[PDB]
Amino acid sequence: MGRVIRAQRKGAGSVFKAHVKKRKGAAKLRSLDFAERSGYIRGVVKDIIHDPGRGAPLAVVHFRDPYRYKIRKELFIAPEGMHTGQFVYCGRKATLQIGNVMPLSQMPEGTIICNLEEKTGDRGRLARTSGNYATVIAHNQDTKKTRVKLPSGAKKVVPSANRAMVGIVAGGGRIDKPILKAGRAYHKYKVKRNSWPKVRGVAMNPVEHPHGGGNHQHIGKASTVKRGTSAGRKVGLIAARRTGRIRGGKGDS
RNA sequence: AACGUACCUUGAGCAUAUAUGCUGUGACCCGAAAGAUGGUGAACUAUACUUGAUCAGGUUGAAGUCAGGGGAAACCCUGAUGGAAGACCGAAACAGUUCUGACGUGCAAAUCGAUUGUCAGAAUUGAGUAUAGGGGCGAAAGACCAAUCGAACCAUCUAGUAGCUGGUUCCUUCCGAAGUUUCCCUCAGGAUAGCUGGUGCAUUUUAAUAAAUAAUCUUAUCUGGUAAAGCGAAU
RNA sequence: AGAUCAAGGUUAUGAUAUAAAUGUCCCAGUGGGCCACUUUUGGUAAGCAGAACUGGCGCUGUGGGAUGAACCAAACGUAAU
RNA sequence: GGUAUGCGUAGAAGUGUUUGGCGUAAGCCUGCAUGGAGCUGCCAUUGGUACAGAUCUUGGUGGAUAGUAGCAAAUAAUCGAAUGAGAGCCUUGGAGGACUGAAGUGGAGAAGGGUUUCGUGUGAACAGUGGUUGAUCACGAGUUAGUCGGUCCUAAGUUCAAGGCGAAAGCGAAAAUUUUCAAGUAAAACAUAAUUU
RNA sequence: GGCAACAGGAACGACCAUAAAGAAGCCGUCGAGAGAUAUCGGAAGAGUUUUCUUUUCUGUUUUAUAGCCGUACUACCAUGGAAGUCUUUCGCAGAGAGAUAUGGUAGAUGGGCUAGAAGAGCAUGACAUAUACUGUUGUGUCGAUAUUUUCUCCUCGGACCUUGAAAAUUUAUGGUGGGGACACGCAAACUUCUCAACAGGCCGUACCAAUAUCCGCAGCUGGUCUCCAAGGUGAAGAGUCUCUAGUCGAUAGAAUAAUGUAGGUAAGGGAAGUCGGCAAAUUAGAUCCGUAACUUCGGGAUAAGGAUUGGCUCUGAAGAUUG
RNA sequence: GUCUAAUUAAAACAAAGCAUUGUGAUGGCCCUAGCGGGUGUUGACACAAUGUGAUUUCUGCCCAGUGCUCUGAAUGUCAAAGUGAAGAAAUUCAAGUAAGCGCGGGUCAACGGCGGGAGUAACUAUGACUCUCUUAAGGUAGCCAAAUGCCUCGUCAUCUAAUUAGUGACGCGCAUGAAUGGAUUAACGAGAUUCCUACUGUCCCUAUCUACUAUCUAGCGAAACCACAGCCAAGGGAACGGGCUUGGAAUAAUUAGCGGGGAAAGAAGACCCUUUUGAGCUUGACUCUAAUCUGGCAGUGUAAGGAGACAUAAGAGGUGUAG
RNA sequence: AAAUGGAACGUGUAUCAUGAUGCAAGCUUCUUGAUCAAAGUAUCACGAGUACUCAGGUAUGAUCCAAUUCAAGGACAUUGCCAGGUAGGGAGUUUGACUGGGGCGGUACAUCUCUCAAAUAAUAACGGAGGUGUCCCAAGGCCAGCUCAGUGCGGACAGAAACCACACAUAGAGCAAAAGGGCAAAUGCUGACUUGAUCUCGGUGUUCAGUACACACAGGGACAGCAAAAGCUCGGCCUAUCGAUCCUUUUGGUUUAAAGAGUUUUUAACAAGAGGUGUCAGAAAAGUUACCAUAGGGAUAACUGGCUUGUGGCGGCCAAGCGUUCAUAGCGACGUCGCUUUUUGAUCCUUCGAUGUCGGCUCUUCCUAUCAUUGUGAAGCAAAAUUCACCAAGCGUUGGAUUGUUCACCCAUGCAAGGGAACGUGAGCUGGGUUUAGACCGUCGUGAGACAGGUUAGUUUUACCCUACUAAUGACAAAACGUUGUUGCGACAGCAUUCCUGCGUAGUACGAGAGGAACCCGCAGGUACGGACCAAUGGCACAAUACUUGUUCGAGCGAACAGUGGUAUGACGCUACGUCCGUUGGAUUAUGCCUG
Repeated sequence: MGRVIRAQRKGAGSVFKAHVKKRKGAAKLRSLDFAERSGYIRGVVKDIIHDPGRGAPLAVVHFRDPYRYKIRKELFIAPEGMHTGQFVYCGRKATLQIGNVMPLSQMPEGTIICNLEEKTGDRGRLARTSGNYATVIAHNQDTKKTRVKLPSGAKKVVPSANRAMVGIVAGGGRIDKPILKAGRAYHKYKVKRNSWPKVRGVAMNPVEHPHGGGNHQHIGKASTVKRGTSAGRKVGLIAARRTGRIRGGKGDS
């Protein structure tokens, strides 16, 4: 027979969750209440708290409720320059200053942002990670449209009433310091996921991979897998338009 | 009137008892690698997680800092002070290399004794909890999953099948072979005729108180190109 | 060619018949063989293979070449000569 | 099932046998010696019917040896007194030699053991040698809590209300949808108020 | 009450509200302390004696919970206005966002005397009592010196794409209301004060805790979680050796054959031996130099290549308190 | 640093690094019998899937074959439903006709590839060259008898008293080579491959001594194994006896040793052919298979515009001799 | 699921000549506090108690108006079936056989001839030579005429050249194809004319079980075709030129069945063929396992023995010649014929319910086809040197560089280095290769994966049994006799010493000389083993004793303990590296001579 290939085991938890005991409380953007649609609000940052499992720094902040009596604590992603004791603002009437949070219809093109929301209400699921920057380069007053450039480079269209946090987001650049040994990039995957310190194909014994095994060690069967074969055959490099060296430019239009 | 018939041409079957086979299930006997449906265990071990815990003393001096000294500036220059790194030699912790040394019906279903490696981290680990049999897990050997691992482990459908091996039990009397042709995904087996044995049954002036046969020579009659020849015939 | 009368020696080569004559069970087995003489391919060849015609060995003891399944005598109820 | 007015505690079945005999042979008949309650012959039938064998199953038992193999790692035991039927021990207590060396062969804790801990008494197996003491038996006792601790809290995670699907069992399941699926709160009419997923 | 930091015997929570604690990983650290020990001296009694030794020994203790003194030690308060910069550690840390100072505040974990302390009890020995659950006498006195052969509070810094759990229970504060609340007093106070009665259920407890109680079919050199942890030499928790505790438990008295089992030396030459320099030998500690090529300029570095190293008798140096 | 736990610890693995590849959430990778889960307390400096391998230094040419996607211009294929025509009807064809494969490009840090022939230089030898053949393009920069050169004990110096080796260099290289990665590489190894330095019973060649055994004695006391079984030659045989025919021969019971013989015993051949035997495994092998892609109906709504005057209210055309 | 959307005032802007029109609009941003729990207002309760203690309500504060909780997607996802494609991810499978073992070749798997075949027939192997899966409307059917292979003489252009003529033409040709056979007014050339290459019924021939297919053959009946007739014709002149069910499918009577009865279409059936099974009596069918697990096999190999010897080591013979001459000193070509078993294949006879299979080490042994030593003889043998050849197994046949080796090839000793045996030998080792499990490389296969090609890494096991053998002791009995001495004899079996060296012999003999008798012998010595002893010397240690570290013994003796502390000397022994030793009789091969 054979096995589930090392692709296919990843959905059974017990050596494949994320080790999230020390992660720090489900960071999202603020919700749409009445006030951020109508006016604005003032909140205050009290400490900057680290997120083992990120690279990024968080942002701990609280607010006084327009409806209840208590304080209500939330967790942003860190805009750049965020000193503690900064006075944040969240509103359509809230004027642009880093790092406030304001909807797209009240800032022009040319600004950069972070923590972009696509669907107005779902509080910020776009382009927040370390060392990138949510951008908008297009306004359109016909049916309230604003095109944006994600850090992919592929520029796509979002609605305009959604919210985002103005400015670049803290953390970059943690690709340009080589981790340099097999003890730090143990701990780089101590608490992010549990991948392997990953093990190649061509010396898996060829019943428990596609590729490996043979008299030499060689991929042997060719290495461009289909559109949709039989999850999980797809170990390789899935549906590759190009392959190989790029002797040139690759940015999109 | 031609030809096929398992046909009638004055009927013979059934009812069981017996014996030998051929055939179908346990099919003479025990025997296999495996296929299945269900439950099963992480109490070594792969392995993350949780929470605990421990791992002696020693050499090498990293940035940072410290004045002395030179020079136009940039600042170069010994002296220290400082204790960082997956850094080194080493001990209980662990590992298991070469001796292919000590017992190889042990001390043992893997250990003892000399030797060797790491030893402040990819470290070492007690408990809790996940992961499941064609899958778990694997710093990848098809290792490991309870002395089992190229698929466990435990009861069944399971007396599962075998052209393949082992055994196939009392005495005398009578008779006494095969190893061949064909056919077959056969060439180690089966059917098939062959030989044999049994069962009587019909009958000879060749069977019952020859002028009729069937087998070896003769007599007669056809039948073949092998020796022996034959090149002063063919080929 | 057929039926039916007429004539017809002693039946027509030798030597026998331990008896001849047939229908079932398709009856249990067995479908691997071996050797010598001549006759004989394959090979230089062999205790090899490959055969036609017999006899034997397997089935078989036996007296004889000490010995030896086949060689040569003879094919094995119990007994004396 | 029929049968022989069948033998049988005045010895029936098998067991031995240097008593005697019949068959070609398998097998009986017979004498003696155990033995203690049931047995065979003719003729009809018949069942799981006679064994040298199956690397046969089970239970005794050989030679080698029934005394060979070997009980050789951890420095190494010793005279005298007891007592004892009897002592190289262990069983003591008297000396006094050397080990274990405080990352012990030392004192107490965990898992697992389950009566071993203790006195008293002892015969045989038990202690790969003995045995007067033993982790063996015999026979007795022996574990006390408000403070040590389980108990409460919650961790990774068991998926463990009925929204759901499956023929049902049940689900290698971040069950976040499930009138109120609120704990409620000394409370006020007129779902006690903003509150609790 | 205090200029304050905060102080005091107690003096307004019923809810709502923040804010902490409850809440730590791991590394090296100067400060103190605990006990473990070690030398010095009084004591008390034991050790040995040919010979000598004012000598080698045991033993001197005081628990929790309390009250009072109550500094190590960082951070605060008042003052004050520092450059000729200054203060401070093993470090770098510090300063007109107030440094040195002058005094104070609070944490004392720490100690030290007194409560605990019947010569408490205990212990070291005295004497006397057939002796017995007896009797009674005496002692408990001081300094010092060091250590991670260990724990502790405190202090700062260190690696780090490694940032180091939750929650039961809990304090104080904030808070609108509301309830106390007369001055000739009677008081009262879930009062967070003093103090008296009153119960606190459930079960687990003996022992081994591994060369004889576990699992290894067994009393089997085998794998088993941690805890205490001494004299000497010395780098040291090494390794050799004894005190302290405990063991002789591995079948025995005998006997000098091979071969084997392990620990060895062997005159010459020294790899020829054998698959091969593999078992095995030299080297090994520390100080003093002396260091080659190749380097990514961090090495190679203990390179190699050397010298030196007892015992005994001495001078020279490195400190603290009172100057 | 990691693994074969019980014969493989290394040249396999593991990195760090480097170029790629899908995904902007209706998502990609994926468990799923089905409902909902993992990735994800998340979001291109994150996730998923890879080939390699520090770095120092360069990534040689090729899109034919298959793998591969395509903003892909496509009559040549092409399934049901649905729509047409015949037919009394089951049925017969028609018009159709989407995705695939073919068809058109893009790509090798995707698998993998990367030739011979003659001639030719005032000696010879050569081949700077010249011609021709043919391919998707012709092994490029470097290396080498490499761990990879049949011929092999290559050809040449050196190490050596004398070296099939180890170093060097030489290239027609059976079958060297650029991330299936090429060529140099400084620091460490239970890594292999050789010559010195030290060296020693490794040996020339054995010499001896201590530790417990055997051995011998007192207790204790088994196991595999065994046709009965043991004196060899020659001959026969089933062909290298222990008995068989002739010989040689042959005097008990037994200890200490040793392994030449018992074709000694292990384990029902691990190699090997064989079963009309089965398990692993692979795609250019037979048939299917979950996932996936795709067309229709189903569930499934209300209006608009246009593309279809279809059925349909309603209008209008006629010239051959003659008349 | 908090403020959904319009409308109204609420201020400002612009235009309209104070309005309408549209808009901004209604409110917290300069600064780590913080706000909840109704005040205000209004009118009622407008009170109760009784000015007096104390009373609520609504709405405003805090705008109306309509409901869907909010966006975003919409008749598309999702989901139900069916519609085809991709789909080794995953499941079940098979992957023949024949064969001097297997592959890998091979068709010799059905099928045809010539032999192989021993004169009936029959018949063998992967024996020999081949052949076939076609081809032909004429190459068929049959009457008619007319005879070719060649070769002679010929004939403008005319040879190997054409075409006509004439003779000889026994078939030397033709006949579709291989090979045989037949074949002469045919079975050929040419010509005529036609479809018998037809329908039909059953038997018969060779394949053999006297089956089936197939192919031939003779009929009976028909319908014809040529020829005047008789006749000839049911395909190639005869030995090849080919197939069974299931169906698909025609052609068919103008045929029955559809089970209640019609009619009509469909299928269904019978009968002749064809589509098809070349592995030819008929499965639809690719790989490999160095991870592989089983039934077994000597019916079948690798290893060990065994007969055989193409191979090779191995001699004989006759002499063509060489050897200055001289064939035969030594040689011996061309050809002639013979033994061994070291290999090298052969073969498959034994062991597959296991014979531990390659080297070196240690170690006994035997063997002649003799290297050199003893005794000769030969020569182109002067001598020295060396060659030949007979007899001869007695001691001897080595120390090293690479390799894993036998050989190979070195270096050196040697006055000098020969071959061979039970594959001698793994319960004696070693494990370096080789022939498991790790792992890389080059190519070949698309790959898991092979590679008589290279790397490196890997458990090598039990004896106490019985003979065999070294050493150990020994009994009743037996016997020309006892229990027990001591002292003897040898039948008997083993048998071990060895070869060099120098000096003489002497520069002698000899030789022209050069060179040179290491001649006979005597003397001295030396190698290896062999047997022993220890005085001296080397080793090892009376672990007795002296210097000595660490710790306890209070201090002073010790060697107290560190499983032998380390060191140095060290007597008894035991030992080699040292020592002392190892020999004489009698037959008689090879041979010379003796006499005859």
